[PDB]
Amino acid sequence: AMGSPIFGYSNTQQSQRVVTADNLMYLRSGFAIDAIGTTVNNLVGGPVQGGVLRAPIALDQLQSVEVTSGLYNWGGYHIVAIKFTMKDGSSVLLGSTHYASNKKVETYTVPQGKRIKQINVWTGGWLVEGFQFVY
Repeated sequence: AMGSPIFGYSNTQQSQRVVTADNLMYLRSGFAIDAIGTTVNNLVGGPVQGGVLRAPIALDQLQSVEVTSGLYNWGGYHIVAIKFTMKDGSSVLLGSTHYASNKKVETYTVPQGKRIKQINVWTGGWLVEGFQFVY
């Protein structure tokens, strides 16, 4: 009712970012998810120097998410891919499903009438291990 569940894992360090009036979610990704934020300057995760910045997600138009996490081929357990499906049916896939094993796929629909106001991000300083929407 008050937020999404925690996708992925929650054993690393949680930071919190406020969604702006643009209602945008920014990510750095490559073979996995490196960082998550709400501006190009406040991303939480690995260092800018670690993946590369992608186009942001319009949270006001986000319908559902499909989050792939598992044993990363280069070590540990992290979120390796997120697929964002928008209200109009189009989707975008950031990260990759192909460089991890023992994989879990989490699906969740953004409830009707909710605005995503904060994003919680769990990161160990290298990759993203979990994230959560707050309404």
